[PDB]
Amino acid sequence: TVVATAQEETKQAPGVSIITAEDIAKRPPSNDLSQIIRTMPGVNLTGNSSSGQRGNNRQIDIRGMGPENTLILVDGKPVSSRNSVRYGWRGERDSRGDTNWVPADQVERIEVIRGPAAARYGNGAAGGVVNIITKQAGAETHGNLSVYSNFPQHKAEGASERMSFGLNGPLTENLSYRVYGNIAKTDSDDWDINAGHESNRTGKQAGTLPAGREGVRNKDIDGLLSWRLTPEQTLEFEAGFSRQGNIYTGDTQNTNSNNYVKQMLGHETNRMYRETYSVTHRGEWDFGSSLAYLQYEKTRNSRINEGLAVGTEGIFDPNNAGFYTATLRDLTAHGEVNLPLHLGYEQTLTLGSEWTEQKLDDPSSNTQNTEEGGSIPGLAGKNRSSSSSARIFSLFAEDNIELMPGTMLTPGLRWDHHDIVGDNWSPSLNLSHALTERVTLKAGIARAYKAPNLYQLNPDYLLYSRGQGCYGQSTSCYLRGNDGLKAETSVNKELGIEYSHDGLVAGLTYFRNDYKNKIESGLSPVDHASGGKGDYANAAIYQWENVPKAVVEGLEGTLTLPLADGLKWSNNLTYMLQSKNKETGDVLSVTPRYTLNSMLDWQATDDLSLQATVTWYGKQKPKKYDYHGDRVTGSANDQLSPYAIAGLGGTYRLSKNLSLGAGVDNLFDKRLFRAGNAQGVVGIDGAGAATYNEPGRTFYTSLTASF
Repeated sequence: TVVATAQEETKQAPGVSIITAEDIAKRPPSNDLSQIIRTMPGVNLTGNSSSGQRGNNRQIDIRGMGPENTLILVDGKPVSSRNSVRYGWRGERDSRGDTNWVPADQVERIEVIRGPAAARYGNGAAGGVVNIITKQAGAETHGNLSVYSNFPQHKAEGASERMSFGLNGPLTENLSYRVYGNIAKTDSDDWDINAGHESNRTGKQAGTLPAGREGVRNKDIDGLLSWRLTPEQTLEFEAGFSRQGNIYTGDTQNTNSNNYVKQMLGHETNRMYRETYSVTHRGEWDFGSSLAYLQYEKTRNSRINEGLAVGTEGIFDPNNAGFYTATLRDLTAHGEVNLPLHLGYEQTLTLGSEWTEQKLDDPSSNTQNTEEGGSIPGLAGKNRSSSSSARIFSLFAEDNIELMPGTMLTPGLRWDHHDIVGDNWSPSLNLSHALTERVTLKAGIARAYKAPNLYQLNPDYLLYSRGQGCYGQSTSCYLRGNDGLKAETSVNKELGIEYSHDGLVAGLTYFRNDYKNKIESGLSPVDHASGGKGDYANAAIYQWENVPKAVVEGLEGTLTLPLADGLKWSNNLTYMLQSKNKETGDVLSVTPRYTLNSMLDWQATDDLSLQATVTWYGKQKPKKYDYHGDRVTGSANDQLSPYAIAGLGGTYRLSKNLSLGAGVDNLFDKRLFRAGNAQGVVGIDGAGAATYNEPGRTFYTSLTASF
């Protein structure tokens, strides 16, 4: 018996779930993998912002920490592409997230690491980590061709189709390849899907609509070559090219319109190019193991020009038609060695480092002039730089120690130096303790780290308001980036007990995060500008600021029953006890109060597999207060009732080479419609928690040819 690395040991911690390729095949998503990831315990499909802005662009949220705090990996390497899309006043981004980069049918598995076992992954892992692992080459040449198509009951809702392929195996003696390609379309919902369901709209804004889901068109291709240089050294080269164009269906920040909007309904209004290049060295040695990689990610965000303020705010700019391009260049270097240490206790020490650079060039975001609200000393009113960057060097040590058989202790320390923010120390401890052969106690506590994002950190990043979004006042203000921000830290702990024997599993876990210095728009003026025009002159100057304390707290439960040899009933239950910003007393992240996922899995024959699913969501309650900090009144208090979603499907194995699947999601056709943002603006009432579309009954087919 030799001990696994701390990285691998802590994948059995209470806060880890694994989604397999088999799981994905039985219950396939339309396109974005968030659809299947979201059904793990402690995981929500949530908007980026509590405002409800861009509220249909829902993403993976871990334990109510918000999708910003979900670090997404592909084959262990970070995806930062959504950082090319401007972060607004309310933490809103016009971005679908980073779970759409890999086609579902070329995924081997997905590792969902929540809470204390995630902290080790460093910057961005305060909520957790989602690591998408691709299917890799073997010793024979293998390959596949996978098609999926779905069929909404209601034609106003967007259909999806998808075709992908894999091919891999040995070219020469030392040389092997793996390639995948993928073509996909999730159509947008129709412009008027939410008509009849919208928030009350008056005057100039009469006839406006909050938008349904934005469509997407994917083109993805990857190529990996794996070169066995010696018996102890493998070198991998990998390139990836992914293109995502939208299909625009009327989405604007505040759900207002103009004719430039109406004109672009059904068109491409944003397109994302992601280019990835990585070189990876793996060593298998007499003493242990080695892994080192370099990844360069180039993200290009091309979209139609919008305004930052004054009623060109968050909508296509009719005076400045055309597109701009923001470019993100993200370079990540990593090295580590793994050391089985024999004497004393048989443990495994991991020693490593990491370096990252992020360069952002965004010509649209830093362009707010100071004509109206007055000039701000130290900030040029015009021609401010597009460019921003930050760097983080990291050291770490982790040790996985068998204290005595059945008991493992996993301490780890990560140190990080951010070139602007300064140093961070992230202590880590996870452990597992067998109480009997059937029952285990597992605990964890660690301090995760999230660096400020480049919009929050940039003193050239300026937003302006005539008064509507100003906290504690109704007169005009500025919101300014702040390069002396502290980084966010979160002390995340979990305690879990689990019974496990002959496929019966019963478990319960408690979690709590003490979330420190969450970066958010300031509450009090730190200055006032000078000059400007009329009543707007001498605007208050707010900054991006660190919120002292926030908390989330809840329970994750699991119950898996073997009803018969070919029949399994799997259940998870998550219950949210707290999610609060302790400064404003407001909500941190809007999640269902609970989520109960149930699956009935029947191996009906050798070649036939049938599945039933039910998911019960609890109540959703919106923000209590507006941008001013004042108590919200009217339909901005609206809450979503609890509801369920049921599904059925199967897979038929024609042979070892061909499988087909069919089924239906949302069997009882429960639909919800986006009515607006949380709170209103002039002419447009709020909609509270009614900020997204739940799709109705949707039939599906799939076919996988493989060898």
